Amino acid sequence: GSHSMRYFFTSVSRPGRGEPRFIAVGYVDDTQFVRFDSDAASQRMEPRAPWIEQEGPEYWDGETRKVKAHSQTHRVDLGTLRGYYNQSEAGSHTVQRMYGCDVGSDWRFLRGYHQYAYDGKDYIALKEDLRSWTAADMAAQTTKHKWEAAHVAEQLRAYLEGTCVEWLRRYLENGKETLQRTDAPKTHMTHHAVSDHEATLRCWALSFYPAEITLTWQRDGEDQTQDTELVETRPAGDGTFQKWAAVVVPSGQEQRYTCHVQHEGLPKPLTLRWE
Amino acid sequence: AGITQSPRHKVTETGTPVTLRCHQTENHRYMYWYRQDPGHGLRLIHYSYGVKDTDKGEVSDGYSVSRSKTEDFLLTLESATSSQTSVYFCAISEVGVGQPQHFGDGTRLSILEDLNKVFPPEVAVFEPSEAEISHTQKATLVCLATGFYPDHVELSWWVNGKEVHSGVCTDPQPLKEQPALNDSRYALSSRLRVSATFWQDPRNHFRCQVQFYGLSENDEWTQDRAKPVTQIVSAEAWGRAD
Amino acid sequence: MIQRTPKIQVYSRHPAENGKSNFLNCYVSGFHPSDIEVDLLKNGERIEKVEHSDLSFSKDWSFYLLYYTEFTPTEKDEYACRVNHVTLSQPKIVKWDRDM
Amino acid sequence: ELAGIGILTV
Amino acid sequence: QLNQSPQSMFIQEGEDVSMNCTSSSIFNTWLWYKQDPGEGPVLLIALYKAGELTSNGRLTAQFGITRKDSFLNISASIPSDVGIYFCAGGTGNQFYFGTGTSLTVIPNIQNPDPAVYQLRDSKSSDKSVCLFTDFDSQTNVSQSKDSDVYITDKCVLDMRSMDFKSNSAVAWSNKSDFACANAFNNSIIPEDTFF
Repeated sequence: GSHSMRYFFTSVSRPGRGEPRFIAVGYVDDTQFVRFDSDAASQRMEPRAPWIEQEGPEYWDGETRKVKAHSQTHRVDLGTLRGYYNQSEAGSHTVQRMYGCDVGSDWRFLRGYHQYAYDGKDYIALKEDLRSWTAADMAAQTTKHKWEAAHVAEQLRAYLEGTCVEWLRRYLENGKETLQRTDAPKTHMTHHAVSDHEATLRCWALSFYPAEITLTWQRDGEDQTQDTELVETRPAGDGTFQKWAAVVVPSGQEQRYTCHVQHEGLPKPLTLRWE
Repeated sequence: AGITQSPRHKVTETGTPVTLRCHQTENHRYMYWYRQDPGHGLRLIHYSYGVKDTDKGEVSDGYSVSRSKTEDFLLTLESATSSQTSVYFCAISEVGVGQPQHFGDGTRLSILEDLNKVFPPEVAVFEPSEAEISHTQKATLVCLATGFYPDHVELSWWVNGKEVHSGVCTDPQPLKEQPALNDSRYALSSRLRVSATFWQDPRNHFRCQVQFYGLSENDEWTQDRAKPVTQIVSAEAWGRAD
Repeated sequence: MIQRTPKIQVYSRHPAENGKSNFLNCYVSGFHPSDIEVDLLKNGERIEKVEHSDLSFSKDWSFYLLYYTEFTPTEKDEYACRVNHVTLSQPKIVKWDRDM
Repeated sequence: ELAGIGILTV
Repeated sequence: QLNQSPQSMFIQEGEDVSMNCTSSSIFNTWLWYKQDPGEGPVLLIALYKAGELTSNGRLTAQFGITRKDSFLNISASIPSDVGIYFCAGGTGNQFYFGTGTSLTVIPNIQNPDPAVYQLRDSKSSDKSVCLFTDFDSQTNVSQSKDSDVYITDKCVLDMRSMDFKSNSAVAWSNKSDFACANAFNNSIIPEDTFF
C-alpha cells in the first residue's frame, strides 16, 4: 500500500463573539494522530493516537509553537480576504488550508500538495511541480503574485519533499502495529421487500481499515450500475470503516445477482450471493 | 525606505520618561523591539502580532509598548534607569510561519545619573609633516576630537565641500582621557591621507567635522559653560605649497 | 459564499444484539459552512452524553463530523439523530433502522 | 510534523 | 541565547573565514546576519533545507541534518568584510540569535617603511601630535606611558588610486616635555625613520 501524511486547518470568523475558531487536525492515512482546537482548555497540540505519545516534550512544544503560528496567519488572513472581496466585518467566514505528502510501496516520495480555500470554494493551490500556483479567481491573483515574490513555493517544497516524508516514515515505523495493519471487511448481505414483486438486496462491509474499498454488483456476470445505491464510507468510531451497496431487484431473481468486494486486506476478492 | 527609528540618538537623565518610535510602511506585519548589549547580544523586550496585541520578551522590565496602528510600534520607558543605556533595534517579520526578521538602523540611548557631566567635543586638525612629504611623497592629516561625554559622536572628513571616504580611517572605539574617574571624557582620532602634490596645492580645502549628540534644546541648565546641545563642531585646513 | 446540506447517517458500531451494549453513531458529512446542531434522541428526548469528533473536511472542502454515545439497544426503544444547519429550514430527524 | 516554513499570508 | 563559535577572529586578507552555531532545540530555518558599526543587522542568507545554499557572493552556508547546527564560510576575504556576524534560528514565529562573532581583517601590506612623524596644529599653537605610520601588519601597537600620554589603536587607511594601503597610530600629550622618540619605545617598533 501507498501512504500519506496530511494536515487540515479550519478558521472561522465569529464577528462580535470574539476571536476566530481555529481547529487543526493531522492524519497518517486514515488514522488521526494530532489535534489542536482553539476552544480547548489546553492551548496545546494534543495527541490522538497512542504511538505519537512517545515523542518527547520538545516535539510537543515545537508543534504548539508552529500551530499557534498557523492560527495567527489565518487570523490576519480572514481580514485581508474581507478586503479583497469587499465584504463587511459583520458576516461569518471560513478559510481552509490542507497540506501534506504521499509515499509509495517502498516509501519513496510520490507527491506533495498545499491547497487553500475561502468560504467553501478553491482560492489558491500549489501545482504538482511544487514550484508554481493555481489561482482560482481575480482576488487570488494578488496572493499568487505575493507568493511568487517571497518564494513561498521554494520554502514549502523543502518541507513537502523533505521533512514531511521523513516524519511520515518515522510515524509509519513507530506505529507499524496499527498504521500498517489491514483489517479485512466482515461481509454479509440483507434482503428487504419494497413491493410484492420488488426486493432490495443490500451488500455490507464492516470493520475494515484502510477506508479504500469498492463494492460492486453484477447480474449473470455483467455489472449493473443503474439501480445501484452506494453510500458514503463512514467511520464505525473505533478506527475502522463501514460501507454498503444496494440494488432494486425484481422478486425471485436474487439468484442472478452477485456482490463483489475488493479491499487491500483480502488475498482474493470476495463474492456474495443468494442462490 | 524600509524601517525608521526615531530618535536615532537620545541622551537623557534618570527618571525621565523616554519613548522610542518605530515606523514601517509595508503594511500588516509582526513587529519586535530588541536591545543589543556587549555580552548578551540581541535580547527581546516586547513583540506584536497586530494592533492592541503585544507580549513580553526576555527582558521586558522597565519598558512598555503600544501598537495603535499597524505602522507604529512605540517602545516606552516610564522612568529611565541607567541600566537601560543601550542600543535598541526595531525588527520586522511578515505574517506567516518561519519568516525572516528584517532590522531597523538602531537607536542609541544614554541614561545618566547627572546631566552636568555632558560635554561637547573640541575638534582640532593637524597638518602633515615636512619629513613625511620628503620620505614617502604622501601627506597625512590627523583630526583630534577631545574631551566629550558621552561617546555619541560621528566624524566626517570634507575635501572642497565633498564628504570623502578614500584615505580615511577613524578609530573604531574612543579612548578614555581620565581613566581614574568614572565619568571620564573621551577622545577620538581620525586620519586623512592624500598625495603631497594634493596637499601642496593651495586651492584645496580640508575640513574635519564631528557631529555630537547630547542634550535637547529644552533641558535644564544652571551651569556656567554653554549648554551641551546636539551640535556640529568643525576644524579646517587649507593647502600649503611647502 | 457557498452552502451545502449535510448528508446524515444513523447507525451502530457493531451489529445490534438486543440488550447487549453498543454505540450509536450519527455521521454528518458534506456540509458548508461549519456551524451545525446535532443531537441524538432516545424516544424523542435528547441524550446528554454525546461526544463528537474533531472537525475535518473532504477534497471538495465540505465538512464532516462523527457524533456518538454508548447505548444498549432493545426492542421497544426508537433512536434518532436530529440535525440543524443553515441549509435546513427546520431540524431534520433521521431514525435508526438496524435492519438496513 | 507540521510545517515550520513556507506559510505566508494571502 | 545560542552557542556561536568563535567569539572573535582576526584573519589575514585573502584567506577564508569559518564560523558556526550550535543549538539544543531543533530549528526549521537558519538565518545568518552581518552587522556594521553604526548600523543594524542585515540578512545575508536564508536557509530552508540541509545541504548548501550558495551565496549572495563568496559566502556559503549550511544547516545540519539534525537541525541543531549551521555554519558560515566566507572565502577569499576582503577588507570590507569586517563586522559582527550573527546566526539565527526560527521556531515558528520567533527567532533566537547567536552571541556573535566579531571578524576583523588583517590587511596585506606591500611596501612597509615604519616611521614616526610630528604633525603640527593648523590653528597657530605648538599643540603637537606624533603619528606612527607605514608599519607592517605584523607590528603590534601597545598603549602605556602612564595616564597622561594617549596612544590610540591602529587602523588601515586606503589610497586605492595609488594602489596603497597603510597602517597608522596616533599619540599626543597635554602640555608636557613628551617627545616622538619617547612615544613608541613601549611598543615593539621595527627598524624605522625619525627626523
